[PDB]
Order: sequence, then C-alpha cells, then structure tokens
Amino acid sequence: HMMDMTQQEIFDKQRRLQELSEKVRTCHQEISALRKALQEKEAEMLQVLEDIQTI
Amino acid sequence: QQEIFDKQRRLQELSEKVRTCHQEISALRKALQEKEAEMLQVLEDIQTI
Amino acid sequence: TQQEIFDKQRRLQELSEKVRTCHQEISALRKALQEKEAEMLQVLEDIQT
Amino acid sequence: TQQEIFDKQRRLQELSEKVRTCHQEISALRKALQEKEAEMLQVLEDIQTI
Repeated sequence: HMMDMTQQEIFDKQRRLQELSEKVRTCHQEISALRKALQEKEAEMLQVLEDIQTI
Repeated sequence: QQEIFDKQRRLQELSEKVRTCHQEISALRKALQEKEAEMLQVLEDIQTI
Repeated sequence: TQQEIFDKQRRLQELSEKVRTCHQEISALRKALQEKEAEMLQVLEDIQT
Repeated sequence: TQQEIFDKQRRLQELSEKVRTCHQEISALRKALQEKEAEMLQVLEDIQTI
C-alpha cells in the first residue's frame, strides 16, 4: 500500500512464486488422479486382452 | 466350421469390451495431455518473472 | 474337414500370437510411461514446496 | 528471506527443466503407446474378421 520500486519487486517475487506453487499443486493432484484412472483402465483392457489370448 | 464361427462371435464381444476400454483411455489420455500442457505453461510462465 | 478350415485356423493361431506380441509391448510401454509419470510428479512435489 | 527468495528461484529453474525434459519424453512415449494400441485394435478386428 506504500511500496517503493524495490519493495514492490520483492513483493512480486514472493507473490508470483506463491501463485505458481498453488497452480502446480492443483496440476499435481489432477495429473496424479488421471494417471491413476488411466492405469486402472489399461489394466482392465489388458485383462480382457488376456482373455482373448486365452480363448 | 460352425465352431470357428462361434468362438469368433465370443471374440467379437471381447473385442467390443476392449474397444470401449480404449475409448475411455483415449478420452482420459486427451484430458491428461491438456493438463500437462497447462502445467508446462505454468512453469514456463513462472520463469521470466 | 475343409483345407479352408485348417488355413483359417493357421490364421487364427498366428493372429492370436500377434495379440500376445501386442499385449507384451502395450503392457511394457504402459509400465515405462507410468514410472516416468510418477517421476515427473515427484519433481512437481519439489516445485510445490 | 531474500537469501531464500534466491535459493527458491534457481531451484525452480532447475526443477522446471527436469519437468520439461520429463514431458518431452512422456509425450513421445505416449505417441508410441497410441500407435501400438492402434495395432492391437486392428489385430482384434482381424480376429473378428476371420
């Protein structure tokens, strides 16, 4: 609210670092969850494929 | 042979299941690709600050 | 019976073997992709903190 | 604090490169996974096909 040019830059580093970290977390849980759902789906598909071989 | 036709029918059903699984995989994979693009964008964006 | 029945069955065994090939290759690539994803997610864990 | 704002910034650059490396590879490996699922699907089409 009364920052000078120097104080504003320090503020920006802290702030923009903070935002980036928050979005990276969001991205992390979402990628992690999708990765898992794909993993499960691939396993299911591969099992069906085993049954096709087994026939 | 009717035998060879019958097992092929069973094989049709299994293939259908495989195809369904794959359409889900393909859609989930696309969503994951969008998420990774978005994240890589957050990381490049970070730099240059 | 038919020579055709036989030939059809040669096609079907070989085709099934192509399925085995496909399954091993898909499964192994799937595991490689999973491990690499897990790795990248650890790096993201580092960035968050 | 400014010493930590420094340590943070460079670690961020290094980890970011490692992530970018990781996705360049994953993206390609996924390309391979895809064509190969394509190949198996075609095979199944052939089994069905007789």
